Amino acid sequence: IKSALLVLEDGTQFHGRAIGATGSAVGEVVFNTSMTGYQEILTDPSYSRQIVTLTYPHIGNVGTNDADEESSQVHAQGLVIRDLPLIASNFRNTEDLSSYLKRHNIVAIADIDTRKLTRLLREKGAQNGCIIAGDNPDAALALEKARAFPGLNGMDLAKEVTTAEAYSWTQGSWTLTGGLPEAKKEDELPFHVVAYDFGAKRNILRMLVDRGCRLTIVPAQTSAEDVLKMNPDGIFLSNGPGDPAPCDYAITAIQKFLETDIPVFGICLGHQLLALASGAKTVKMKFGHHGGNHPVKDVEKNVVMITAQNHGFAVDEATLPANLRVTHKSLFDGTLQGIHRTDKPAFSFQGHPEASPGPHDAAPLFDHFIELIEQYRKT
Amino acid sequence: MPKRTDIKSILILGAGPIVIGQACEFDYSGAQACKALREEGYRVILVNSNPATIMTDPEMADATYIEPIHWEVVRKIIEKERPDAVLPTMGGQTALNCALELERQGVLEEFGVTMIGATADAIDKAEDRRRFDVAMKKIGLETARSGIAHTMEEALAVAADVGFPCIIRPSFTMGGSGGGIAYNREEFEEICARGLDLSPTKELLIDESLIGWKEYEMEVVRDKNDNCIIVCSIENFDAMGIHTGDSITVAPAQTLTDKEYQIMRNASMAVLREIGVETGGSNVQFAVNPKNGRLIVIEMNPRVSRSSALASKATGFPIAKVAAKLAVGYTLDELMNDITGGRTPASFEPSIDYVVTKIPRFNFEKFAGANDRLTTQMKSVGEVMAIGRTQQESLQKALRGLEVGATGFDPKVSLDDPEALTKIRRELKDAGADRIWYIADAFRAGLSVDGVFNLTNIDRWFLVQIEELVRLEEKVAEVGITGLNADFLRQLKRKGFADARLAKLAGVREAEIRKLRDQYDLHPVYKRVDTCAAEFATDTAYMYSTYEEECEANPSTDREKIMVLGGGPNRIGQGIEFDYCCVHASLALREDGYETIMVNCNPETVSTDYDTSDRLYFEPVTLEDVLEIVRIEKPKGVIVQYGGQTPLKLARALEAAGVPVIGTSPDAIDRAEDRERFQHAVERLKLKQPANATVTAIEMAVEKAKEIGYPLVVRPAMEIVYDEADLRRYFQTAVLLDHFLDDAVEVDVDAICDGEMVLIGGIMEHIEQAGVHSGDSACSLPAYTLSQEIQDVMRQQVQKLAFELQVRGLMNVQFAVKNNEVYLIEVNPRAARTVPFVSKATGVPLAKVAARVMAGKSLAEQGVTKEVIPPYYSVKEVVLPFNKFPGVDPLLGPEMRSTGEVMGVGRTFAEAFAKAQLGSNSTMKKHGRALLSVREGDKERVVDLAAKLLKQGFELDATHGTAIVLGEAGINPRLVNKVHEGRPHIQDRIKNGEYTYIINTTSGRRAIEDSRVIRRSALQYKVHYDTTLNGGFATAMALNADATEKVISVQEMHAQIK
Ligand SMILES: Nc1ncnc2c1ncn2[C@@H]1O[C@H](COP(=O)(O)OP(=O)(O)O)[C@@H](O)[C@H]1O
Ligand SMILES: Nc1ncnc2c1ncn2[C@@H]1O[C@H](COP(=O)(O)OP(=O)(O)O)[C@@H](O)[C@H]1O
Ligand SMILES: CC[N+](CC)(CC)CC
Ligand SMILES: NCCC[C@H](N)C(=O)O
Ligand SMILES: [Cl-]
Ligand SMILES: [Cl-]
Ligand SMILES: [Cl-]
Ligand SMILES: [Cl-]
Ligand SMILES: [Cl-]
Ligand SMILES: [Cl-]
Ligand SMILES: [Cl-]
Ligand SMILES: [Cl-]
Ligand SMILES: [K+]
Ligand SMILES: [K+]
Ligand SMILES: [K+]
Ligand SMILES: [K+]
Ligand SMILES: [K+]
Ligand SMILES: [K+]
Ligand SMILES: [K+]
Ligand SMILES: [K+]
Ligand SMILES: [Mn+2]
Ligand SMILES: [Mn+2]
Ligand SMILES: [Mn+2]
Repeated sequence: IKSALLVLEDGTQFHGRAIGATGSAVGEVVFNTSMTGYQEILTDPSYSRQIVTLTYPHIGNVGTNDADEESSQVHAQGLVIRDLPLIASNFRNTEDLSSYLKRHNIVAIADIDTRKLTRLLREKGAQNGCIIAGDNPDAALALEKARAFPGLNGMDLAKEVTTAEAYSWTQGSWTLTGGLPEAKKEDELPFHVVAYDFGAKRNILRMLVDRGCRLTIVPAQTSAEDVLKMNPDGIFLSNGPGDPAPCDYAITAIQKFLETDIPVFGICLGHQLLALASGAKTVKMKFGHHGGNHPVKDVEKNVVMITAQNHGFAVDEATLPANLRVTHKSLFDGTLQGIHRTDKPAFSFQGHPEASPGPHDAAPLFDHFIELIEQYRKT
Repeated sequence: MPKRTDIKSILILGAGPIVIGQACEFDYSGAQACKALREEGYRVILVNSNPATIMTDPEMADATYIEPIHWEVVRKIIEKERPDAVLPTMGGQTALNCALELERQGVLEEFGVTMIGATADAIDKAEDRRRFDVAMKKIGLETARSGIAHTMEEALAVAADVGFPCIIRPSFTMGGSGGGIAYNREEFEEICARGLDLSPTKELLIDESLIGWKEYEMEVVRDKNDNCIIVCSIENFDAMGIHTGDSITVAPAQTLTDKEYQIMRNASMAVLREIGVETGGSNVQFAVNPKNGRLIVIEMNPRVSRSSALASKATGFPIAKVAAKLAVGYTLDELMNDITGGRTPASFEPSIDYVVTKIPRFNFEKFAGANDRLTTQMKSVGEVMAIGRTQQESLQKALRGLEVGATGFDPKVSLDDPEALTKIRRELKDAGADRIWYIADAFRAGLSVDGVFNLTNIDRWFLVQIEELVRLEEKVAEVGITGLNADFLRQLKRKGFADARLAKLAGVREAEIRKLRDQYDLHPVYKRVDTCAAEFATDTAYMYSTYEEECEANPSTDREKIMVLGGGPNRIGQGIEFDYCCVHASLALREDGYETIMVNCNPETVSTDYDTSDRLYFEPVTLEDVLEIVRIEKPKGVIVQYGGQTPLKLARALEAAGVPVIGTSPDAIDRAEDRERFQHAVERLKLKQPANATVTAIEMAVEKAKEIGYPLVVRPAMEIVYDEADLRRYFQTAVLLDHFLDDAVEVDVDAICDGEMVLIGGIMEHIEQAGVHSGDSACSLPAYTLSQEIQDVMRQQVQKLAFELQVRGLMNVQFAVKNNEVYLIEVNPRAARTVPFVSKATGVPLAKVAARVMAGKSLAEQGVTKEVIPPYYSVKEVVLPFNKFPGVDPLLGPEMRSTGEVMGVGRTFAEAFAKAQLGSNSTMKKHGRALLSVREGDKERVVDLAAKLLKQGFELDATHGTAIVLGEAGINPRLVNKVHEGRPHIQDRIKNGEYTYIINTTSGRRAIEDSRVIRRSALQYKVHYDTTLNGGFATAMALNADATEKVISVQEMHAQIK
């Protein structure tokens, strides 16, 4: 018997079993509807300071493997699941889930009523919680740390997960046959994109390369002036944890870029940054969107896409500046999903066109981005 | 776009009688589509020869045709209703096949009927094996190495290309009909011949083996805007090589990584796009090599299916409802999601926070000489489904809900059996229906996970789970009841162990375990199905039990509640008929204002459609599970009389536990079911009953037999012995002893008793005599030979019995008429399977009436007091599964083997019969050569039958004894050699297409066994044959009729009643 306890800000306790590191973990608690893709989710930087609960009972059926990691580490603050399977059974598995968590030093609990949890969060909205795994997990304590949690509202986490120094990315996407391919040679990639690392998913980068982009990853705080110097064929605003709002450096920069004719594309946090930079306002959603079955309509084409979502903040549609035209909306709640600059080659998507995990439905968003580039180069 | 407007009327092609591989799932789907289109304000016309369907209920559509599902007949329906469009994707292969014939026959053109949902081309593209294969390659999806055949020669050549074992798959068939696995040449020829003949397009696809790879399915829905969604993914437990329908399957998929799942998901959508399914759903099948993720496309079903039904139950997403709406121009984004209170659109992919398990139900015991090994051709007669928070819980719940007397992993072999491992080994290596239990026994016997894997190819992911359950059971057995502390017991419950299973291991009564849970306050919670993993609330109460924290039941304190217990998975003898009743009980009572609670776990049925009731508990129909619901619902009354044997068997126990059982009491039920109890009441009532004995010893029987008199009906399976020598004979191979009433008419009577009066629902005269199971006999309503004089006697006898036994609601009585004498065969104090047919025939919804009676409203009070005798004849005919089990002698007897039934409506008996026979898929012709080969006791009457066929233009053939009798009558048949006689013999003649009709009657175990060849050949070669003289006469009669001449709707039928 290796106990684990999870306590929410409201005093709601969930007693289960420890399946990862011994320790405590505090963060915002969220729920994720993805029936597959747990590993990629765990390694999503946007999960920084967030305790992840998965709705699908059995988590770990396929074990883990390096190709399925979206970053260099496990961003989730903690993991809450209903059942940890006896075994991992998949040809791609290199390490069982528990071993994996232990290895990444993650506090995780299993065997709790995840459904009860989920409905709580949906009903009463996001809550901060704490997980304690050890011989005797002190509830009172757990309540203390959860309650003590600052909160993700107004929390800039992009700066925390961003690369120290810039770097170059030339690697493409995985194949069943080929696995993760060798990185390409520079002369091999047509365009050169500058990507702000706000806690970037490897899949976004790989998918950009896939379309013939050579990348230069840059720290979040990099200055427009510095970027411009690079003579970028386009600029990219990655996804990332926390509140976009407090990221003044990024906003300021973006505005600078928006004075030029260079193509700009934002994904998730980058979407929010773009919006803010344009004069819009962001809000923190009740419980947000975390799942991979989220319908999003392309208002222009009147076509729906099932997408991969991971966001706790949104862009308020009703505050949109006239230079911002709505391109996509959620079919689940009507929330804002995409925007394009009426006047500039700048657009973004709230969801994850790169998926990983998730439907490949929104991939074409990238395509547009290339178009703009190809056309910016024609000039 | 919104709904189509260039359409007003829609004809929906129904599935026909229930058969192995094409079952209840089509009533559910068909009903959903009627409902959907009807809600959309279309005029709906439907055809379905299966009267036991909710979709044929008069109030569900506008023009309902219970007519044979033949293109000529449908043509007459189209000619007469002039539908604008036809939807052919809600009725099995029957509907697909018919839609295309109609097209081929140019009928569609002729009347300007537009095919919707799916086009003829799409359908063919998926149904034509060659075409499908071409399309896959065209979209870069891999398919097994294969080849097309249209002849045995070509087939032999493909086999030669792929080698054995090989997989044979007919074009235009499903449920593995006409297919199989050829391990050798011999087998190869058999299967292939069979499938070529059976293929509507006389085409086979022969593939190399992928046996053992993983098997997956995906349910897809695509709209005209090109929106596409995965409604559900399914991972088969049983690997490739065992048909999906005969496999244990779960949702969602479990062992694919997200990367693999996306590829599969992309493939699925690509397949629909290529085939051209633009406005509805489809089931896409695949094979995955566990070793490397290698993906192969197996097939695609351009329609609703047993999997889409399963998927609908599993996720809460009503596929068929949505599809019907798509068929009419609606787009997914336009429709709302039912269960999330319409709060969200149908354009999304469901997410579930639980595990769904489906386990097929077999009936091999009913087919002695059949090959009981599982293969690519379905052999299952039904299925159960379970929902659990975990796989173990889910699986165990399904096992206990299976209705096979399992409480979970009950042992099959003894621990102390020296040959046990060998037996296990065999069952594992060559899966039969019992495999699941042998797996558990394997673990108890010392076999490892890897060892079991190697034999079975079932993914270790599942296997480890069963092993863990075994180890847990071993603990229980060691610690015994003493060791069942609250902590441990809870752990056990969470893994889905039934109280009964635990009881057996602890050597206590199941009630003890249950008391123990009461003590510890260890009760399950109820979660709701919502399609979105609780991301959105729901206003629907579709729930399942689980041992968790939070309860989602929220019972009302408000209403008086009525609970309706389902029968679980369908099996032979316990079909859709019972579910029909259950549904009616619910619609009526609900309509009456009660809060109706349905308890059932059959994924195929309308009973488990959340629309059917106020509250749906998708649970095993067991005392344990029902007690838990009552516990929390505190219903006013519970109906146990409508779900067949399943709930019937729980009646006593439920009452004992304080359950408020309504309608005929459990004691009352027992008086009828108990031979002894029953013998006394008969005696009590001064009623006629065949002489009977109760023999314990062989020699006791032979004496008692002398008393009773031969022939004899030996009920312990049933047998009919004819002489002393026969008695021993049986006894060897082998107790009630009953005189068998030879040359007797069998009759069924359905009635309702409210304690005040008795309402006669219907008097049905069977065609086949007593001795041929009522369930396998065709019948007429009204009788077609029975004197009024005699029927009245039976009516009076039914009233006498209704009152005596205290019937409260439905009943059914079976009599035998011999020499103007009424003999009582049996009484069934509940809803019988004839109920739906009688309701249809008479226009009286007996299940609804009996339900109201059970609930308090008298017959007088409802204004249903007089027996209805319709102006037309209604004939019911059955469909037998013999074609699925060729080793089986296709002969009728005292034991029921049929799967379904149809109904024929005619101005005369001959016309009704004609329609019934045709509806039953009979290959009868109105010309040709007939073969007569009858027993002694029939030689007399055969003359008149031989003449009748003569008048018709038939030529006759006959075996020795028959020819002799006919000769003496002045009828000179063409002699034919019995097989031992010489040549040619019947076999040869039948095999060479000589006959268009066969009448063969036999009496005596020995005589039967000897004549086996005739029947088996008649079936294999598709010749219509009768095994009863009564049957032949009926056939004779029908020839004078034309089943396509006229068609009438149920609405019309019912308006004709005065
Ligand atoms: N190449 C193969 N090797 C082994 N089993 C196969 C192969 N192809 C198909 N099967 C098996 O046969 C079953 C029936 O084939 P399917 O194409 O689905 O026909 P149907 O339309 O009659 O259901 C599959 O569910 C699977 O178990
Ligand atoms: N004594 C008998 N004489 C003739 N036929 C009988 C006799 N007893 C039963 N049968 C035949 O056997 C069938 C099944 O017997 P029944 O008592 O009704 O059992 P079940 O429980 O299967 O309905 C009847 O439908 C009938 O054809
Ligand atoms: C599957 C049902 N049939 C094939 C379409 C055979 C019973 C109808 C004739
Ligand atoms: N109602 C039973 C089916 C009849 C079949 N043709 C037989 O006589 O065997
Ligand atoms: Cl909990
Ligand atoms: Cl806010
Ligand atoms: Cl078929
Ligand atoms: Cl291969
Ligand atoms: Cl391979
Ligand atoms: Cl067989
Ligand atoms: Cl004919
Ligand atoms: Cl005889
Ligand atoms: K727990
Ligand atoms: K038309
Ligand atoms: K097909
Ligand atoms: K191939
Ligand atoms: K299978
Ligand atoms: K299937
Ligand atoms: K009969
Ligand atoms: K009976
Ligand atoms: Mn098929
Ligand atoms: Mn199939
Ligand atoms: Mn009976």
